Amino acid sequence: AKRHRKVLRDNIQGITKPAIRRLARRGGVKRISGLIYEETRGVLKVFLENVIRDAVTYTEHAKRKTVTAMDVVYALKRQGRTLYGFGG
Amino acid sequence: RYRPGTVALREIRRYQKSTELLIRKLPFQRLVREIAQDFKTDLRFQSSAVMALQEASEAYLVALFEDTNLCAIHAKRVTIMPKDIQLARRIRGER
Amino acid sequence: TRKESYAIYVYKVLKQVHPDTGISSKAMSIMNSFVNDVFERIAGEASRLAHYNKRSTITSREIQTAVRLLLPGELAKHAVSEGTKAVTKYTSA
Amino acid sequence: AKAKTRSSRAGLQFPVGRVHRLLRKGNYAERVGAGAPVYLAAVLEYLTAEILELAGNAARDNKKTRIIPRHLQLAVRNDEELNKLLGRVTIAQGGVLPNIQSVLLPK
Amino acid sequence: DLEGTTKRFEHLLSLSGLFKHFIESKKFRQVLDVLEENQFRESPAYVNGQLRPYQIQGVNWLVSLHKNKIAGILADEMGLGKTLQTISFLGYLRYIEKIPGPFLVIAPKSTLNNWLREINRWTPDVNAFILQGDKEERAELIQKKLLGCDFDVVIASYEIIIREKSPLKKINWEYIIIDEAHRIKNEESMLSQVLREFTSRNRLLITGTPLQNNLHELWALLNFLLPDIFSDAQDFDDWFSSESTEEDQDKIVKQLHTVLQPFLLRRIKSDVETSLLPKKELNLYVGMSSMQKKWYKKILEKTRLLNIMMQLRKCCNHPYLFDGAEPGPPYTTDEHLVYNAAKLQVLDKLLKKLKEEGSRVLIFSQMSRLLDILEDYCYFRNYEYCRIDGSTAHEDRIQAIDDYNAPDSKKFVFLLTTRAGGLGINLTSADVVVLYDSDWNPQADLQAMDRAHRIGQKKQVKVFRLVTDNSVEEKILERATQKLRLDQLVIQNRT
Ligand SMILES: Nc1ncnc2c1ncn2[C@@H]1O[C@H](COP(=O)(O)OP(=O)(O)O)[C@@H](O)[C@H]1O
Ligand SMILES: [Mg+2]
Repeated sequence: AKRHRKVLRDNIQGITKPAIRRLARRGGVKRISGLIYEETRGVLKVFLENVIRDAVTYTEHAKRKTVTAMDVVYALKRQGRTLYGFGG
Repeated sequence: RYRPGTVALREIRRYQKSTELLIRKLPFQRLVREIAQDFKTDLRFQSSAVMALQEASEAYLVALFEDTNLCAIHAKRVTIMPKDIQLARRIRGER
Repeated sequence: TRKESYAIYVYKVLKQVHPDTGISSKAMSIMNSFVNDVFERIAGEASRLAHYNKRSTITSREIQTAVRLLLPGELAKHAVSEGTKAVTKYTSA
Repeated sequence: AKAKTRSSRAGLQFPVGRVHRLLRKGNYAERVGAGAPVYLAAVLEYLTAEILELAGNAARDNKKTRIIPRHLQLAVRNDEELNKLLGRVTIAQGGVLPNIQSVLLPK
Repeated sequence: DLEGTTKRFEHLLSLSGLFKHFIESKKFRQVLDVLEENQFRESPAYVNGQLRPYQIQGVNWLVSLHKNKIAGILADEMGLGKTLQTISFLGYLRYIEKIPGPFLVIAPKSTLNNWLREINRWTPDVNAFILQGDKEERAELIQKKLLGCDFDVVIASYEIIIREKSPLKKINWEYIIIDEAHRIKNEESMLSQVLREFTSRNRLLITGTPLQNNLHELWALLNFLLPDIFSDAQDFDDWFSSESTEEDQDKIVKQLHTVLQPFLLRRIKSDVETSLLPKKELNLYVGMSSMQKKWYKKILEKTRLLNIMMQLRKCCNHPYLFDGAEPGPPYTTDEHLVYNAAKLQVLDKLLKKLKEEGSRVLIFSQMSRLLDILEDYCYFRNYEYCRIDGSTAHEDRIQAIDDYNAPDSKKFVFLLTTRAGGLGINLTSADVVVLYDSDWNPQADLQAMDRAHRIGQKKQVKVFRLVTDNSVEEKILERATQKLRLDQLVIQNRT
């Protein structure tokens, strides 16, 4: 009874609890509550949504089908978070 | 064994020295593809593009966690909570 | 192919300042991106500055003014002094 | 006659012909002066020298003879003026500046 | 260096030196410009045991190649005893030549221990010091044994040699051997890249399928054994006149017949009555279903609908894989599943026709997700089945194969995947397999049908291959066919 794909895991939960804790430590915190994980997942999802939306807009304007690193840099700079290192 | 907080300060020292990536590579890359599925079907992604996305995401989350920690310390605490992170985002003109 | 870089000029300035060190490729790319970003900032500010004054010429005056507007504090002063030094030496020679 | 470059006769190292070319074919203004490329090259050279010297200082402070993005990050964030100028940039693979809040330390 | 380098040249010219292209074109030109002016027939038992007659001359061929000091690849077919014919040669060095060790036993992870089992059964009192295990037990084993310089036979897997390179890089070697060498077919593959730096006198490669994808892969094997001799593919690929098809009158191929004569030794399973039974095939053509006919047209004309060519192979296999083609919720497993699969409609009837005959079918399918559809279809028909596909541990695999290879066993259909691990798995207690989906590499399906056709098979084994009609599968099969037929014109006329 498993011809369908009943087995699957959500993608946002791939951002593991210890990964959240590693980010938190590099930030410099000492104790983390239990709901920081869910809230962080939500915040990261929203940020990625915005940036990827702008990048995809650039790529589809250029009449392409690949999102280039330079297009991502353009989208990120437009959001106002200029990134040094990936060209441009 | 160790008194509480010792390993925490040790890990802060560990992770403020390093410059590596903190989120796993493939889980983040899969998340990026899945979240980019809806805007337009059949998009390709090159490794440099995904790496730039991960760099931006990590920097954003690290700065956010610094702001959250400062909020928590302001309220006479040491644990961070969703109240703290919500205040930090909404005071930065994001929420 | 044939992509312009600034890398050789950055390396020349490095070998002038610290004549025993080097630059990794990632650092060189970062430095090139920094130079391009600051160049486009200065040029855009100068363009807007000339457009505000019904002027149709970029010149050293508003290049200097854009430098003064963007660079903060001591950076602006030192950069302006060096720019004037270079331009006067160029015109004299 | 023999040709000598504007970079050389200006005393600089950064290119002046390339800067003039970009200013012209960059849609910044209709017509471009003849001292602006020199001034811009001088300013770019000054900023490059400043940040490179700080980065080299940090690199030797860590007993290394090659500047890396970590040293760039460290120099930029430790100098306050460059920190304000580059406040909104994120140097990739730069890490973070070490900092632990005083309250968090044990008694 | 040059003493062997020169001596090999005229020796090539000695035994049917009909090459006349790269022996002189090759900076060895000035080296040969100087010379431009011009046995164990008794099944010997130094290694314990008797050697069956056709196995000896291979060893002497290795001995002759050693006595001439040139590397060679043997091409014994699967199940023919390459293991014995390998260690016998090392015994020759230890006994006749008195040169015991060091040597490598680079082999797949599955067969790491297996050779040592066979090593002792014909040649005890041997220095076999397998390097395998976790990060630790391997580590201290390096100093005492690998750095102890007290071995003759070293066993290590593909993954190991790319990990413990630094120890083995230092150690000088006489010979290095690699079993199932075809993993060295991409000359830029990192394992092939590493082996370039291993110091050795000559190398031995064991294979049964040298030519699988192109003829370019052969030179990569040749670039390994004798890098000086070949050292290039332009003189090998293009010079061979576009695989010698559009510009040949059966003459340049005749040249290559004897060109790579003293390097390979491929002996047929026909000359030995081991299986003693030829195989059978069908290429039954399936009228494409109705709902599939909708999808195939839909895919063409413009959900992750990328990599179109394989997408059409999904439609040619089963539309239920497209997430939505099957009827919506609730989900039932009934005959409606059978209708929407052109192959399964044909396959269903044939699955019935062998049930009464006591046959047990061995389905080999691509796209392991395809197995799930067959698995539930198997569940619907109340059939005895077990599954061994990828992501199933070997202990699960061995108990699963026991259920099929049991005395008075009862499993009818036993699912696998076209790869299904190494050759080792024994499926000789069976009579029918089904290649539900074809593959780009015919050799990739050659050995899969050899899973049933392996040694000990008495009754006739029947092999199927479903082919979609007027679709992508039509061109894939001929692509496999010409690549398959390329093997015969190149190899299958030497021995
Ligand atoms: N002369 C012989 N006498 C008895 N058994 C033999 C002889 N030669 C080979 N064998 C057996 O036949 C088997 C064939 O295995 P082989 O095909 O060499 O394994 P692999 O394919 O992993 O190299 C060996 O396990 C060996 O025990
Ligand atoms: Mg074998």
